[PDB]
Amino acid sequence: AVQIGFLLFPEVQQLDLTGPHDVLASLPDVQVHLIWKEPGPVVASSGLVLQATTSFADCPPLDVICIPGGTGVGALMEDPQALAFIRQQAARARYVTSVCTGSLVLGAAGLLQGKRATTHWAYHELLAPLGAIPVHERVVRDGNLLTGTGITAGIDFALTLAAELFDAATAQRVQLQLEYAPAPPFNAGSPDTAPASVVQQARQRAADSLHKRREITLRAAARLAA
Amino acid sequence: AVQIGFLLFPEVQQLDLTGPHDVLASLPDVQVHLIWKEPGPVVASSGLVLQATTSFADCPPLDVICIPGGTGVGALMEDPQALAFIRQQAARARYVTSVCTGSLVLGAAGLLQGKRATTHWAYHELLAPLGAIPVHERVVRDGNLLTGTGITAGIDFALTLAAELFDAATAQRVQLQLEYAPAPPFNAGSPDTAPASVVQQARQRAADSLHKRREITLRAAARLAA
Repeated sequence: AVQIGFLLFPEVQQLDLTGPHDVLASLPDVQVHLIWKEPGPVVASSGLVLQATTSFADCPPLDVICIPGGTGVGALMEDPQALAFIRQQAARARYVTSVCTGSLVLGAAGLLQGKRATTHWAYHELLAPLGAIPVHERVVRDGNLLTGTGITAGIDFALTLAAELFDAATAQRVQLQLEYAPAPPFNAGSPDTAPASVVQQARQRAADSLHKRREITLRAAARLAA
Repeated sequence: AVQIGFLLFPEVQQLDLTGPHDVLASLPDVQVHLIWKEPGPVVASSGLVLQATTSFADCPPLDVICIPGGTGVGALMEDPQALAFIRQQAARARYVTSVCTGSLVLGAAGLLQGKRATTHWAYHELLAPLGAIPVHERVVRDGNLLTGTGITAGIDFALTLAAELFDAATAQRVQLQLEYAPAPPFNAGSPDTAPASVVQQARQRAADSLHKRREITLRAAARLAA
């Protein structure tokens, strides 16, 4: 059975995780794990309560690891237990993936050094200090690393993973079973397509968070420099 | 505060719910409820454990009600307590919505009689016996009823609801904050675009479920005829 693991942490953006989870859980011969320091409740940034299924120590060797994003990324970037677990699993995983600001956690773990990667548009300037080559594309692959942008990036890249782990017909069947054919009613999902006034509002709303994450990123980079 | 409620039931397809939940929970002055017979754990069809936040009796009057789909829809179609709750809330709600096979629950509750509606492609033949005018479109509106197809239909229609409850700039801001710009790597999300061989596989995999739901639908229609 293919072993797929998601890191589940306080203040996660739950859709970053629950989207790819439902897609990948639809495949045959897959086991999906929700990983934290111990099994039990973990609260997402919206207040939704999820349940971790396994601890770091008990998690099996993973074929796929996925790091979601969210408000809670700042704490994770300085959590030595979580970063060590990610490094251990990434060493043998076939795929190391992230959604949105989850790539900043991969960066803090040292896994983006010299690698092409993306992250959420408002935090993209934090990739270079973590050693990455920043790329402004929705899905960026570099070897076995796959970083994606957008709250539903993991739905789309989960179909890619399905095709590579199984075959294209299997990925197509899952897409059809889920009737997955999105059609957003607005075209404001990128700073390059949204109205300038909307970009301004979104930027100011993110400013305090970006400021705090600049400080965290510099401490995380100092640890990588040692 | 706008009151938004999702029905959370055993064997729900969790993404049908968790997608619109994360979008709508991002709006100001909204309270989101996960409703079942009592607060506590509810297991989705994938094994993911969610937590209902309120009972039927304690739920406030809702401005928006959303019925997700999933395997568990068959039991709900013959659950008189759940159907009565849905009817009560739909009477005063500004919007009555569903995702995927959730529209079959609205049908069992009598809320599709004479109304245009859609549902999951493999179960679409069950709409007419529940009194609906079946429509093969991804989002179908009829008055204050909005039925959508696809595991992520609620993400897209949540942006529509945001624009109507607030304004277009608010919907655009949420889309940008979430960097929501999907781009599926395959084009098999409809029986009209998927390869015929994939459609066949998906149809045979759904056949036992469709057979059981034909039986349930006929009993539900008999109750509406009384």
